[PDB]
Amino acid sequence: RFYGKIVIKGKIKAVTGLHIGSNPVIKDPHTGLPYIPGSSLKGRLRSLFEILVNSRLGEWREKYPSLANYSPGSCRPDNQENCGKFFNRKINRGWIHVCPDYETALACPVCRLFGASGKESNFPSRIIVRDAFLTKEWEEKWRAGEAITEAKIEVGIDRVTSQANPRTNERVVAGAEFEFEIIYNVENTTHWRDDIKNLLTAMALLEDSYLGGSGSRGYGKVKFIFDSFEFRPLDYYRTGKDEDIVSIDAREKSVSDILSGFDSLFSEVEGKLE
Amino acid sequence: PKFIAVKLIPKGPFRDIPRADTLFGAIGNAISAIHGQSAVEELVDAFVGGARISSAFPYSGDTYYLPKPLSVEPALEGILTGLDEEERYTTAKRLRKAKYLDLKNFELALRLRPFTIPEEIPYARVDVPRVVLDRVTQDSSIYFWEEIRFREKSGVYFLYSGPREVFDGYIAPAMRFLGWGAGLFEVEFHEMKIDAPGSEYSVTLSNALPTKTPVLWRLLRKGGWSFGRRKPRMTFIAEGSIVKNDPGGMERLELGLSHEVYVYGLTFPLGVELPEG
Amino acid sequence: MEIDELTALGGLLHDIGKPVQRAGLYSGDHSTQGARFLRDLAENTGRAEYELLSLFSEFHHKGHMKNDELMIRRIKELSPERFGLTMEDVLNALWIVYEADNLASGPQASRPLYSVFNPGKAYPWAELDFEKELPVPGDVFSIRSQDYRELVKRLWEELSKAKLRSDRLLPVLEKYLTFVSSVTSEGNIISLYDHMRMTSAIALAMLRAGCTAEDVRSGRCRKEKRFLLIEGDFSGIQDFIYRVSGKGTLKYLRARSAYLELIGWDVVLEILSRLGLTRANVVFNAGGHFMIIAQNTPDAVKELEEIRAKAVEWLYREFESDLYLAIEWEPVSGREFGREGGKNLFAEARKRLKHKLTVRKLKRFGEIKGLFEHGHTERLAECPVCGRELPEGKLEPSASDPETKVCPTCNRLVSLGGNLPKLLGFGRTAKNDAGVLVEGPFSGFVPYLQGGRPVGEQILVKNTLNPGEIPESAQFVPYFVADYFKKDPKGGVATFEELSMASTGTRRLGVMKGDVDRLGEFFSSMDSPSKLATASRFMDYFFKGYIGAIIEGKFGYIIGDVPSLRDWPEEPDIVVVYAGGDDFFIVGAWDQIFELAFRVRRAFNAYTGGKLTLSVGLGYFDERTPIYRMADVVSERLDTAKDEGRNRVFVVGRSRPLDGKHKLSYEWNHYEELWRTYAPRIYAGNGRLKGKLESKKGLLWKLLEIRELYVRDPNDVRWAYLTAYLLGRHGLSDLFPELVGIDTKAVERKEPQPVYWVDGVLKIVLMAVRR
Ligand SMILES: Nc1ncnc2c1ncn2[C@@H]1O[C@H](COP(=O)(O)OP(=O)(O)OP(=O)(O)O)[C@@H](O)[C@H]1O
Repeated sequence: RFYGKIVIKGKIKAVTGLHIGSNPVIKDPHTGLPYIPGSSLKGRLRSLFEILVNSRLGEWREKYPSLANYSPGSCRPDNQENCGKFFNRKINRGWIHVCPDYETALACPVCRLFGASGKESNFPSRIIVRDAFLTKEWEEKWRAGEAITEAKIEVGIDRVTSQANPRTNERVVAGAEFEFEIIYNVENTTHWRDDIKNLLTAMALLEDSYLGGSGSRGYGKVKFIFDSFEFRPLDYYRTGKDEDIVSIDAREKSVSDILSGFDSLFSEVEGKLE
Repeated sequence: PKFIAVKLIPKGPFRDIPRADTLFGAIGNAISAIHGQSAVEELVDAFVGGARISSAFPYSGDTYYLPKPLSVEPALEGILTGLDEEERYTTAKRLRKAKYLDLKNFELALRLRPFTIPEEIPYARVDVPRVVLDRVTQDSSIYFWEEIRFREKSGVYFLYSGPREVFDGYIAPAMRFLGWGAGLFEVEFHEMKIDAPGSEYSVTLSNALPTKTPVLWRLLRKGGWSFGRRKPRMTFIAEGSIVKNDPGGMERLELGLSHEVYVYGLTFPLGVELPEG
Repeated sequence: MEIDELTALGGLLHDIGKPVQRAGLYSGDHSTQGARFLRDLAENTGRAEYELLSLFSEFHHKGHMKNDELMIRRIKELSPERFGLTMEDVLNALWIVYEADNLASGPQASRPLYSVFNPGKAYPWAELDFEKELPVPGDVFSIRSQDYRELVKRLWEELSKAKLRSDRLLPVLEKYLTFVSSVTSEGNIISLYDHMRMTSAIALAMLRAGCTAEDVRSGRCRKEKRFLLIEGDFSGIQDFIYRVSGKGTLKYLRARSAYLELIGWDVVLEILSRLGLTRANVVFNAGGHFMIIAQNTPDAVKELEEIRAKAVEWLYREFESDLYLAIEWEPVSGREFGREGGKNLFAEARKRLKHKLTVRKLKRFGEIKGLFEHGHTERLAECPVCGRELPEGKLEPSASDPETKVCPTCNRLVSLGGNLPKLLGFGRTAKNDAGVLVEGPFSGFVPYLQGGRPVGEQILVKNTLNPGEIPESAQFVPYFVADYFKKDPKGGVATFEELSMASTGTRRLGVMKGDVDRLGEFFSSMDSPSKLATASRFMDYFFKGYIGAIIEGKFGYIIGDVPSLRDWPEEPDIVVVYAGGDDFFIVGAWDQIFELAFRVRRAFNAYTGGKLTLSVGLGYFDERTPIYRMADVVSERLDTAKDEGRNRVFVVGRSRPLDGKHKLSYEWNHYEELWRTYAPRIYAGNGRLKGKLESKKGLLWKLLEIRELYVRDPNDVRWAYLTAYLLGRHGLSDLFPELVGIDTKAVERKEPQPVYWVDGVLKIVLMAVRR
């Protein structure tokens, strides 16, 4: 079935800039602008969430029942796939979490919200992280110059000669809204509440950890100011003149949006529910 | 022929230009999502059996680009006699980099007239070196997986030569259903006109699976996993060649799933008068 | 010796008297001196067929065809029934070779050969030894007759031990008579060897036509359409050598590049041996394009249709639709081989055949009875290495980590690459013999290594003309390949990770892809088979034999000051992937790829005398970048430098505005001027910056940040100001006098500003001294 496509639309302010690299330079597609690639947003948004359930696997264990045969760890000591520690998927050097079957990944709370592949599994990610693309304040700011990037130089200071060395970084300018969006499929309506609560949990792991490259020394510190929770149930596509949910927008802090107004926002979408 | 167009305003990168059959796959999954399980292309069999999809280029402005009438490649030197005797090399601009043309250089790129090639092509086939990360530690693993990237005001479109009842019943709801990030999609309908002379032999405007009738045609090979098990190679005519000895090359049933996937390739005409052959 | 073994030699030695005549051995014409040179050679090798070839030397300074009743007297005095011939069966072939010499084209002795590209300049006499100093067209010098005498003596040395068949007389005369002038006249750009080749070709075609002296003496053979121009194009070469994923290494790429030329030579040799024609009936075979002058019977068309259907079906079954062969023939007349009535009948016939070839290459794979059919088979999976991409489970994992299943073609090809340094040649045998490594459309190949002795009646020997240690049963077929590659510590082919470690600067891989410019128009201007043969063979010898000379460090006396990123070493880090026909594609370390581009361009500017040019795209990638992206980048870059001025290099992908005034490419006289201007001021040798910019090495990085303002808008004027704001802060007042003041000279004629062009000189230094 399909009763889906929730649109979280918003703006992400990089309070100290970003360094989604590619001198290391930011991703610059066709106009010279930078942009958050939606790959990096989904990727960091799953690393934080996967390490959250790595800590919390032994205690949920009844909710999300397929996340019980793991017993936390990485399978880098015993160099094999399918080892029950938490996560195998040896790509070239790394070890990420992907459930190796569809029947399991209908229940793993990380894996059923960003998908599964490998051999004979093929789970779709249930989410579409649109690349964020520099909302129209900073586009018109860019047209008169304003230097949308910022070359920032660090050094490797020694302690026996106290020498140094240029390691330039060229990060995005601190303070820039990016027109952030999230599209989410709402298959399996009984999963949905905990699912978007989990996505908001992973987004709330951001604003307190690093996006974008050489973090933990600056360079991250992003802020989602997301305006419009929407809905596109089954009548926005066969029609679309009217009849879709538009939620409250202005000052929705994500550490307060997560439940202190969410069930006041959930129950309107319970009004359609079909 | 007053066939309408569907302009797809992107918001970012695509994986590839959708190759005139992958839309009919995507239309199939769209009407598989909406309308239950039996209003899907089994029900739309006799409705695409008189109406075609036939994808084409981006536009870069509003200039709706169109691929090539491939019946100018034989007698290109018969076209460009008006130029000076250094016309060869403009033929190499109109043979080797012959990719896409403006409409005004397409109503007369056929019908044996001296067209002019454009150069404002909205391609950035860039080499985006994506993801490298392990959940605990380093990962080196630069795996490329390049994608296409557009201009500032551009976007793909495609055509529709069919009755508008069938358009607004299946495809036009589906063209707003489509809107990892590369599915960036805003739909804006339109109409269009093409001069299109007498219909002896003329263009297909799609990727094409013909009924055994070869006339001056680039060959293609299109894979496609299409719900898991790898689809076969399914040799195709490329975008815009000339098979008009009464086409109607039917869609091909496949195997691998519970319900069959069946691949597009049925074409719709235009107007060309080709020199000889 | 039958009539064809007589005729193909008599068309090959009908002008053998001209190197003897200008060397001073006897008196008379070039006819009697050649027969007098030959008439002692029959008493040397014992075979009395050389005395019979003296009759084919006995044609010119004519009026002997009024003396024809005395010509039967001179024939009967040699008894041609000693080899199974009659009088008229020799006389007919004599008149055939007389007619054929008039179908090769429409004074002072020492006049040299004029070069085919610039008809003014000329070569000294040299030898086709690619491990030596190689000719360049210089000013018009009289060829010293003692060098002709040394040529005659070495011909006497190398004609006795050579066999009396065409397969040995072809490379022996090609080694010595290549650069000798055929006709000593001004503007004669026709080689002696190519005139001999086309004469033997047209003579064997007219012998297999059925025309005799009853038809030659009437002058009817020029009007009767008794010939066939058979051209064949390999369409899809770029999608065959290069569509290779990241698992494919450089050994496998060079193996595919050899494999394509092997398939081409198999089709050419099958058309040669199924018609009855020697290697003289091939005008050129290069770049997958070949042209054959053949006879015109109702059955030869049937043989060609059988060959075409066979080769196209083998290509479609083996490599699904990624390598098509278009073999189209046009029945031409003898009138269409010359310049008659002012117009160019040969170029018009070739243009008609090329139009038929383009019509064919549109209808690609037009002869497959089940091409467009349904009902595809089961259990199909593409291999990761090739894009052959439709076997069944036949594909076999080997020659690597044996868990990745792999097609048998690329199973054989890495094994070919493991023998590729020590390979001496191939042997064209039947497809089901011992040691058959690769197949073809008709014939398998046995890799002739450094000790073996294979035979399949044809031996494809690489890069040489001396056959040496191969038996006297097989047909010795030479073929040239630009072969140079950096050997590893073992001796094998270095990979990309083995090559880019020798990069003076950043670790990046340099990839170069070129083309000769406006060459298709250059071959619609030659109005003889002789001129086409010379103008194709001299072009192909550059991109198949000269490349290994320029990479090895030779030709320094005319190359001179190219952009020198470093010292040019003894063994470069340069691996030639595929150089042939016109184009050339070379990977390696980028610091030597860069120098190789300008070395190739300036040596080619010397080699054609400036009448031709070459476009070159360049690219720098990571060592782990897939080769198909590594070729699709430089193909787009070569096409962009092709479109925007036709004679231009693409050094590095730069940012530009969108107005049509800023061109991405570079003229060579622009870029070499710029590297003569801005590089020795700011860059020292061997990866170290200049002593003024020492310890202030972040200065040149700031100029690109300056130049980005000019990139974002051309009309503003901030760039020339902030350049002086940078250069004043470090004292370097003089290093950029062009960048500080906006030049009115460029804005007069709507040319871009002088800060647009300097960054292509900056970044290549910035990649050179990065760490
Ligand atoms: N060594 C060669 N000998 C004979 N013919 C050649 C050779 N190299 C290339 N050709 C011919 O050149 C043709 C294609 O060359 P190419 O397209 O580069 O010509 P061009 O005039 O340079 O065109 P462009 O400038 O568009 O590249 C082929 O048909 C091929 O037959």
